[PDB]
Amino acid sequence: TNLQKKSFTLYRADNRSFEEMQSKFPEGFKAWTPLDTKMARQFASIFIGQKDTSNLPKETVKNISTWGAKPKLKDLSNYIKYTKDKSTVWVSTAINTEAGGQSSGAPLHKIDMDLYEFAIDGQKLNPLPEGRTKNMVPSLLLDTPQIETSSIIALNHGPVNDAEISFLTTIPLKNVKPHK
Repeated sequence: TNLQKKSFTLYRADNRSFEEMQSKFPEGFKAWTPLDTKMARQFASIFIGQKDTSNLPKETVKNISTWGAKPKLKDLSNYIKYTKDKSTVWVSTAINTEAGGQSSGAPLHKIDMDLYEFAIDGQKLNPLPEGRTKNMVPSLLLDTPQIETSSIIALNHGPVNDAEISFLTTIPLKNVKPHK
């Protein structure tokens, strides 16, 4: 296996002005119900056998607890796949401008990061040098090799090139780059 940062170029389909992102959202992209760096690691920690989902939205923990005591990427992948509502907490992006879901020409934003591709096996965090996902095994994207040490956490699930990267963290305003 290889612990290596993969260069992810994600596209957030959501109407926002770039200067507005500079002014109104100087920290980063905010979801309807946004979560802090801490809450991100509190979220993803569940997959490796942690239940420190404190302060996280009741709607989110509702789903988290109903996955059982052994949640995997697939469980959250399902949650995110079937849920695009307000109480989502995540910022859904795509590794292409296709799966972004542009609401009538909704401006795409180029998120540019270098994230580790991980998978959960027996509640262990293992890197995925082989691919981006394996059918029922989505990838956990971390900026730092360990969940509780990472400031950027995202749940990536898709096909090979149509991967949907759902950030479980406020996307840093340093990683947002202009798009057409």
